[PDB]
Amino acid sequence: IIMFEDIFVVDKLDPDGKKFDKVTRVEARSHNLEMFMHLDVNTEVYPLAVGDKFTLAMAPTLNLDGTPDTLADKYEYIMHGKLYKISEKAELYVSFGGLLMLLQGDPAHISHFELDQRLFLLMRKL
Amino acid sequence: ESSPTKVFGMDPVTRQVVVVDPEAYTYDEEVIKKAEAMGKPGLIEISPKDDSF
Amino acid sequence: TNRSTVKISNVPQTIVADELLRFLELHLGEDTVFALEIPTTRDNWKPRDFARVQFTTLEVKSRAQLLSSQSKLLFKTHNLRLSEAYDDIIPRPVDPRKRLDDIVLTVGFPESDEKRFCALEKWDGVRCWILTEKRR
Repeated sequence: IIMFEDIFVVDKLDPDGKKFDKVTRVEARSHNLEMFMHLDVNTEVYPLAVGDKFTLAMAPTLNLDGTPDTLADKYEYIMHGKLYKISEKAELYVSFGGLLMLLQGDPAHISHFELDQRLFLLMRKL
Repeated sequence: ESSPTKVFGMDPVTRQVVVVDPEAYTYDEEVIKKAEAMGKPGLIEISPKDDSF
Repeated sequence: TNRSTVKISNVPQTIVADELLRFLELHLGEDTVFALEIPTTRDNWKPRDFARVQFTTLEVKSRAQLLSSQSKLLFKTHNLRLSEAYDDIIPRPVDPRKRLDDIVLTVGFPESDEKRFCALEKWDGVRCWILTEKRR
C-alpha cells in the first residue's frame, strides 16, 4: 500500500527559529536513495530540530487492501494532498492544502506516481 | 514582576517560583512574552481549560 | 581548525555587537570572545545578516561548534549557525606562548670574523608575534 518509504535526515531550516509563529520549511536529504526534500511543517505542534531522523511514507489510501478515498496508529503526522506538477532527476510538487512539498530524487525511484491524484503523507520521528 | 497581576509567587525557602491564586491570570500574555525574550521558549505553558468555568 | 574565527550564519537585524557579546559570554566562558565584527552595507546604520566572531582559545571554538551542532544556541528566537571563516579579524596567534611582550629588539650584522656582534640601534618594549599559519 506504501509507494515510497525511506529514512530522511533534516539538514537546515528556512526560518531557523523556535518561536516565529510561522510555518517552517525544512530541507531533508534521504539516506541511501539520496533524495532532496522540501516540506512545510508547523514546529509549534510538531517540533523538529536539526540532525533529527524521521521516516516518511506515501500511500494512496489509509485503508488496508483497497478502499481508496488503518495506518493512523503507526504514524503521527498524517497529511492529505494532491500532485499537480510532475515535470522536473524527476521531482514532485504536492500541496497539502497550500503546504507545498518538493521531493527531488532519481527518475527510477519515482515512477509509479500519476498526475492529479490524491496521496497521503505518513511521517514519524522514530 | 513581569506579570500584571499577582499570579506567581516566590518561595524564599526553596528559591523557586510557585503558583499562587491561579484564577487571577486574566489571560494576559506577559509572562510568556518575558520568558520568550529571556531565551526560554518552553519555560511556562498556560492553556485554558475547556470543561471548567 | 587552522584559524579561530567563526562566522555566524544568521543573526537578528535589530541587535548590536554588545548584545551578541553578552550572549556569547553568558553561554560560553567569561571574556572568551576576542573580536566581534558585524558587517554593514551602509556606513553605520545597516548591519548585514551575518557576523564573524573571533575566539581566544581553540577549545572555546570547539565548544561553540559543539553547541551549535546541537542547536543549543538560541538568541532572540534565532538559531545561531556556526561556520568556518576565510580570514581572521586580527592577525593574532592563538597560542599565548608565542606572544612576547616587553622585550628588547636590536639590529646589527656579523661585524667581526670571531663570535662578535655589533648593535646599531636598540628598541625596548617591543611586541613579537609568531604566525605559523601565515609563515611570518
